[PDB]
Amino acid sequence: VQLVESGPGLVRPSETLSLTCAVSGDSISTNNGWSWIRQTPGKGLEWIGYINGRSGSTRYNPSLQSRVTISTDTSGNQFSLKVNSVTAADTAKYYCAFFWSTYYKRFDVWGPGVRVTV
Amino acid sequence: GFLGAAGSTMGAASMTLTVQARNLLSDTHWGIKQLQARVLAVEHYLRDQQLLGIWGCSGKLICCTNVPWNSSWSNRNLSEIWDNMTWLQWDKEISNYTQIIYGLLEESQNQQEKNEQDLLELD
Amino acid sequence: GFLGAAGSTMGAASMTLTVQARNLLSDTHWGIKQLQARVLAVEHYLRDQQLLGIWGCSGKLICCTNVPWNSSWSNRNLSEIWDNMTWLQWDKEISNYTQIIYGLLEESQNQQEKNEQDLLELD
Amino acid sequence: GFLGAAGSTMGAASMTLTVQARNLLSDTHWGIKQLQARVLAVEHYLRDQQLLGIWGCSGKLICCTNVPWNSSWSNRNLSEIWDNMTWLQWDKEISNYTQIIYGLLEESQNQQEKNEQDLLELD
Amino acid sequence: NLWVTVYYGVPVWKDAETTLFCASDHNVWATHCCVPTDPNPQEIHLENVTEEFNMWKNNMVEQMHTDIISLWDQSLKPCVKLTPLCVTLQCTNVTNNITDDMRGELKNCSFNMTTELRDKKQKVYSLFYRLDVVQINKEYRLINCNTSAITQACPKVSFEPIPIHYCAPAGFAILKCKDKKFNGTGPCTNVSTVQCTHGIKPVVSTQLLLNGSLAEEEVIIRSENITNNAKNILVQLNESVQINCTRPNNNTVKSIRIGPGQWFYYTGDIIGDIRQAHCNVSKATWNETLGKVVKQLRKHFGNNTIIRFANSSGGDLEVTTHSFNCGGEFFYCNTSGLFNSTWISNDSITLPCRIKQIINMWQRIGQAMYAPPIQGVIRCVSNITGLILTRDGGSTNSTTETFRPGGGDMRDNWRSELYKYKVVKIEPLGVAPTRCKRRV
Ligand SMILES: *[C@@H]1O[C@H](CO)[C@@H](O[C@@H]2O[C@H](CO)[C@@H](O[C@@H]3O[C@H](CO[C@H]4O[C@H](CO)[C@@H](O)[C@H](O)[C@@H]4O)[C@@H](O)[C@H](O[C@H]4O[C@H](CO)[C@@H](O)[C@H](O)[C@@H]4O)[C@@H]3O)[C@H](O)[C@H]2NC(C)=O)[C@H](O)[C@H]1NC(C)=O
Ligand SMILES: *[C@@H]1O[C@H](CO)[C@@H](O[C@@H]2O[C@H](CO)[C@@H](O)[C@H](O)[C@H]2NC(C)=O)[C@H](O)[C@H]1NC(C)=O
Ligand SMILES: *[C@@H]1O[C@H](CO)[C@@H](O[C@@H]2O[C@H](CO)[C@@H](O)[C@H](O)[C@H]2NC(C)=O)[C@H](O)[C@H]1NC(C)=O
Ligand SMILES: *[C@@H]1O[C@H](CO)[C@@H](O[C@@H]2O[C@H](CO)[C@@H](O)[C@H](O)[C@H]2NC(C)=O)[C@H](O)[C@H]1NC(C)=O
Ligand SMILES: *[C@@H]1O[C@H](CO)[C@@H](O)[C@H](O)[C@H]1NC(C)=O
Ligand SMILES: *[C@@H]1O[C@H](CO)[C@@H](O)[C@H](O)[C@H]1NC(C)=O
Ligand SMILES: *[C@@H]1O[C@H](CO)[C@@H](O)[C@H](O)[C@H]1NC(C)=O
Ligand SMILES: *[C@@H]1O[C@H](CO)[C@@H](O)[C@H](O)[C@H]1NC(C)=O
Ligand SMILES: *[C@@H]1O[C@H](CO)[C@@H](O)[C@H](O)[C@H]1NC(C)=O
Ligand SMILES: *[C@@H]1O[C@H](CO)[C@@H](O)[C@H](O)[C@H]1NC(C)=O
Ligand SMILES: *[C@@H]1O[C@H](CO)[C@@H](O)[C@H](O)[C@H]1NC(C)=O
Ligand SMILES: *[C@@H]1O[C@H](CO)[C@@H](O)[C@H](O)[C@H]1NC(C)=O
Ligand SMILES: *[C@@H]1O[C@H](CO)[C@@H](O)[C@H](O)[C@H]1NC(C)=O
Ligand SMILES: *[C@@H]1O[C@H](CO)[C@@H](O)[C@H](O)[C@H]1NC(C)=O
Ligand SMILES: *[C@@H]1O[C@H](CO)[C@@H](O)[C@H](O)[C@H]1NC(C)=O
Ligand SMILES: *[C@@H]1O[C@H](CO)[C@@H](O)[C@H](O)[C@H]1NC(C)=O
Ligand SMILES: *[C@@H]1O[C@H](CO)[C@@H](O)[C@H](O)[C@H]1NC(C)=O
Ligand SMILES: *[C@@H]1O[C@H](CO)[C@@H](O)[C@H](O)[C@H]1NC(C)=O
Ligand SMILES: *[C@@H]1O[C@H](CO)[C@@H](O)[C@H](O)[C@H]1NC(C)=O
Ligand SMILES: *[C@@H]1O[C@H](CO)[C@@H](O)[C@H](O)[C@H]1NC(C)=O
Ligand SMILES: *[C@@H]1O[C@H](CO)[C@@H](O)[C@H](O)[C@H]1NC(C)=O
Ligand SMILES: *[C@@H]1O[C@H](CO)[C@@H](O)[C@H](O)[C@H]1NC(C)=O
Ligand SMILES: *[C@@H]1O[C@H](CO)[C@@H](O)[C@H](O)[C@H]1NC(C)=O
Ligand SMILES: *[C@@H]1O[C@H](CO)[C@@H](O)[C@H](O)[C@H]1NC(C)=O
Ligand SMILES: *[C@@H]1O[C@H](CO)[C@@H](O)[C@H](O)[C@H]1NC(C)=O
Repeated sequence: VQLVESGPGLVRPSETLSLTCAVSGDSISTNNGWSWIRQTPGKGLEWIGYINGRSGSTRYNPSLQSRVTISTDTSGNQFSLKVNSVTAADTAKYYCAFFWSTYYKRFDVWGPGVRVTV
Repeated sequence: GFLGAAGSTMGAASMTLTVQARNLLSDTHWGIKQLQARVLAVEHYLRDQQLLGIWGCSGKLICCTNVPWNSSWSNRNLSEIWDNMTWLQWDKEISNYTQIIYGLLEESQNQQEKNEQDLLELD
Repeated sequence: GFLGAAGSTMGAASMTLTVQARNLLSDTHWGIKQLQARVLAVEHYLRDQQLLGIWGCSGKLICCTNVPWNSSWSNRNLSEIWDNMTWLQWDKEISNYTQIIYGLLEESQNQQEKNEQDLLELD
Repeated sequence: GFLGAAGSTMGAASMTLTVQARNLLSDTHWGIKQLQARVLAVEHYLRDQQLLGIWGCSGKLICCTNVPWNSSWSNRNLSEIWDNMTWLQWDKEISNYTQIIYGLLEESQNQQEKNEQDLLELD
Repeated sequence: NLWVTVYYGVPVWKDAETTLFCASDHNVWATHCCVPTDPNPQEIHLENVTEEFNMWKNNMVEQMHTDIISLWDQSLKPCVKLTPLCVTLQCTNVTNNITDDMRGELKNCSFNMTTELRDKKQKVYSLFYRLDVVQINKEYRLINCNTSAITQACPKVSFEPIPIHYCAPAGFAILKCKDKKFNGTGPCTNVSTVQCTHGIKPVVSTQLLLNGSLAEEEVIIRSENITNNAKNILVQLNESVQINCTRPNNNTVKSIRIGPGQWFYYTGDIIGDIRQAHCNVSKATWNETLGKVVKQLRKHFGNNTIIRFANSSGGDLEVTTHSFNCGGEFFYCNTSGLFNSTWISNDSITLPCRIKQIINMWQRIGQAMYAPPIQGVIRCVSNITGLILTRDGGSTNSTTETFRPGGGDMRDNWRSELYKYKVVKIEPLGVAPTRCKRRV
């Protein structure tokens, strides 16, 4: 699998974030562990959350959870992150990643990431 | 006592499951006939226990599962089934679907096991 | 070894329950007598397993229940029973209450199931 | 169908364990021989169930325990075992350690029961 | 790193010995194998499974043998005992209208027999084959009198073989080898799991095997140790050879009462000039299917050696001849007319036969049975589907080897059909490392 991040890096303090990642090599609908992580000078790596591509359910970092949602559109093998109450503190490099963790196997796939300034 | 609830409604009769459960275990020619009978009682007991284990139910008289109820098996109310019907009537009502339901119960448990192979929470 | 704990105190003896469990399972007239013996051993094994099922202790060697201990069954210090008695002595002391206790364990499990059926997630 | 997974890799084969379990419980001299065969089928079934009980895996087709894997029993990549090998091949590779592993599984469960006697919530 | 994970229902097995039961679709076989068979039984092909088979160590053969012996002993259990007939007989030769081929074969005997009342006797006259009667010192006795009691087989009980399917009990499985050229020993790569074997018809015979399965591609020669002269050779043909057997005279069956509720049957009289029993095989067909065997033998012994066939070496009638049950009658045919050729790189063959009624079956001493006579003229047609051959010892010599019809055990007749089946036990537990740990 190959992961490519996208979306605008120029965000006003009054609007939302919308980042859509492309997935190539497998389907979103057949897997789990699709997730977002961000990197900022104040915090090396902060998990955001992941989505189950088979069931559509999600899990979020409790500290971010109150303002964040993750969803998919499997017809184009894409998924996205949306944050509503976006502020200066949310400036970070955002990454698209695939986390595979099962009894018989472990691996990650990371995209190159994008930068967002608020 | 044993089968005392046979004429009771399903709801009322579900409270006597234990007494029924407890009554399942309790001249060459004659001796063979009796061994035949004892072995079979054991085999039947074990088959029911195995099915419950396969379906994910073990050590329970009442066990819930994830298989949806089909209106095609029986289109009735909860109040109708539990308050105005006995288990004998119910057993006849859906005897046509016994194997269908059992097949589905097994499939549901197998999916559950597959989901448990993930270390990821799957949320 | 098997029954090596027979002279041990109840506390110490309980440290080795598995050894006592693993030793429960293994000419026309001779053949029938042997089948008699084997079938019977199976029936006894299953009978005890069924009770553990009924009492809500399936699959365990040690199980906690909700039945209070009665001072009329045996009034001794907790440390007296566990440190200064063997299991054989204990069995003799309360042999008259065996069925009473078993009856209460069954009622307790039935009540627990009734509480589970409530769905307000409260006893 | 039954044993259709015999040539499958361990990973794939493990997807269908129920089919292999549900197929385990299906003139004077002839009559005695048949009773002996039925009794053995039951005794073997129960022996395996007892071990799962002792190891703390009762009621499960797949069970995770705390006994670590020894590199001397087999030293292969986890992916090598699950993707490039069948269960028949694996069973032959480690048949030498079967009894060692079983012994360790029993010891582990005994330690777990001792830890449950703690009441400090085991930490 | 990794922890043990326990799996139950693991698809593995090991070689095992168990008790099989039979099933089938006044016949002994049908009475015993009372369990019905499935229409359209299914089998499961096991893709990518290589298994090792050994037909010479197969215990399905041993069980089949043992169970067959039991059926015979149980079937004869309630039948009339003939102890009262072990008396001195006065016998003369039948010389009336007897051809030369049969001269001396029949003895016309008489004796003073009991009736249902203990104080009365009757004079009984009957015909016997010479093979059943021996001279005392003319005075004769039945051949079995100095060894054991004899039981009359019940005339209403049929031993005619029907297909029998052997089935495994729960917890066991039968693996079948489908490799086309499989010779009974070693690895097999096209295998499948079945619950029951195909039907096997339990025909009991000696030198030639009758009504079995055929090879599909070529004649297949199977042996335990091909260079060992102490071992037999089982040859499975890919074409059948038809053999037509007969007892040409019209025999008349008569009966007397021996005791209360007990009747004895005997041949009263034979109508017509007396001619010998015999079996025919097409000569051309027999020669063609012999040449096919020779070609396969050359593969093991060399295509520059000489393969010769010769008759049996000697021994008891039951060994040296081709024995079979035709219409219920017991025939012992001379195969020297078949095994007489040398192979170096229309008409029928007629085999004369002899018939006897006192039979020591299954190579046992005592426990004899008397085969009741059959009314009328007997005719049957059978398929030769295989041979049992032995090599005549030897050494390098002049590199000519001789194959003779073998004697053989009755087990060899079952081994030839069960060669593709193996019984294994299923062992559901196993362990393997994974990344999980007990949750808490
Ligand atoms: C190798 O395989 C062949 C083929 O299966 C066997 O040949 C058969 O052998 C049996 C037993 O001897 C024969 O059965 C007898 O059939 C008689 C009727 O024959 C006519 O009707 C049939 C109808 O199917 C025609 O095919 C046939 O040509 C005739 O027109 C019955 O009358 C016989 O009954 C006897 O037993 C009963 C028992 O209840 C008594 O009441 C009777 O009075 C009588 O004694 C009997 O059923 C069968 O017909 C043969 N088939 C063929 C095609 O010939 C070989 O025997 C077998 N080889 C070996 C070594 O076993
Ligand atoms: C003896 O051999 C003949 C063939 O030479 C067998 O008869 C054939 O059996 C096949 C079975 O698939 C049929 O398709 C053919 O039509 C049959 N041929 C004829 C001419 O009828 C016969 O069944 C064999 N006998 C025994 C007892 O096995
Ligand atoms: C075996 O073959 C012989 C011939 O070699 C058969 O005997 C002949 O039968 C015909 C009638 O069909 C008579 O006209 C001839 O005279 C007979 N020949 C001899 C030498 O007697 C015999 O019937 C065949 N037997 C079987 C069982 O097929
Ligand atoms: C065994 O007997 C059968 C008959 O039951 C013989 O078969 C017949 O042979 C004649 C030629 O003589 C043909 O015209 C018929 O069509 C054949 N009938 C059948 C049903 O096949 C057979 O040849 C005899 N076999 C031997 C070895 O003698
Ligand atoms: C039979 O029906 C009556 C209806 O009034 C009910 O009160 C009674 O409990 C029923 N009997 C049983 C055994 O449930
Ligand atoms: C069960 O429900 C499905 C729809 O999910 C329907 O197609 C089917 O006919 C129902 N009943 C049976 C017996 O199949
Ligand atoms: C299915 O139900 C019909 C009545 O609607 C009944 O006649 C039939 O026998 C039933 N079939 C089975 C397998 O129970
Ligand atoms: C027997 O009693 C003594 C008392 O000092 C104790 O130390 C010993 O362990 C006891 N034996 C067993 C088997 O418990
Ligand atoms: C159990 O305790 C109660 C008091 O709570 C007493 O009445 C009863 O008799 C006791 N049980 C027995 C067997 O004595
Ligand atoms: C009750 O227990 C005592 C021992 O404490 C015993 O002597 C008595 O026989 C028992 N009662 C009955 C009915 O067995
Ligand atoms: C046999 O190996 C092939 C390899 O491509 C695989 O696709 C097939 O599923 C295997 N058979 C079984 C029963 O696993
Ligand atoms: C298991 O691991 C121990 C170290 O913990 C080692 O000494 C031992 O040899 C290994 N293998 C076996 C079979 O005990
Ligand atoms: C140990 O493994 C070797 C190699 O597979 C085998 O030859 C030997 O018999 C095995 N020993 C035991 C006790 O299984
Ligand atoms: C009967 O046959 C035997 C054959 O050995 C012969 O010795 C004897 O003389 C014959 N008896 C009569 C009366 O022909
Ligand atoms: C039968 O008995 C008579 C005397 O009643 C005797 O003369 C005759 O020889 C005996 N015959 C036989 C064959 O035993
Ligand atoms: C019975 O008599 C025959 C013929 O003389 C002889 O060959 C056989 O050995 C004798 N049997 C016994 C047990 O003496
Ligand atoms: C196994 O069966 C297939 C047909 O399904 C055939 O092509 C292949 O040659 C067979 N393998 C052997 C060893 O006969
Ligand atoms: C034939 O028999 C030989 C032993 O004589 C054995 O090695 C070989 O595996 C067997 N099978 C085939 C198909 O040749
Ligand atoms: C038997 O095998 C030979 C091999 O040379 C072949 O010519 C013949 O046609 C085969 N017969 C049958 C019925 O397959
Ligand atoms: C085959 O037979 C020869 C005798 O000629 C013997 O030396 C050889 O060991 C036998 N083969 C086997 C595998 O036993
Ligand atoms: C004869 O034997 C030789 C070995 O010496 C072998 O190569 C050849 O294929 C065999 N068959 C024929 C027809 O030559
Ligand atoms: C084998 O044939 C010869 C004649 O070549 C004959 O003397 C011998 O008795 C025959 N063998 C048997 C067992 O009949
Ligand atoms: C078989 O036939 C030959 C013909 O030469 C004869 O010499 C031999 O004695 C016969 N053998 C038997 C057992 O009938
Ligand atoms: C064997 O064949 C020869 C002719 O080559 C013949 O003279 C002899 O009688 C035959 N043997 C038998 C037992 O028929
Ligand atoms: C078999 O027939 C052929 C003619 O097709 C003949 O040349 C050959 O010699 C015959 N077989 C024997 C053993 O004589």
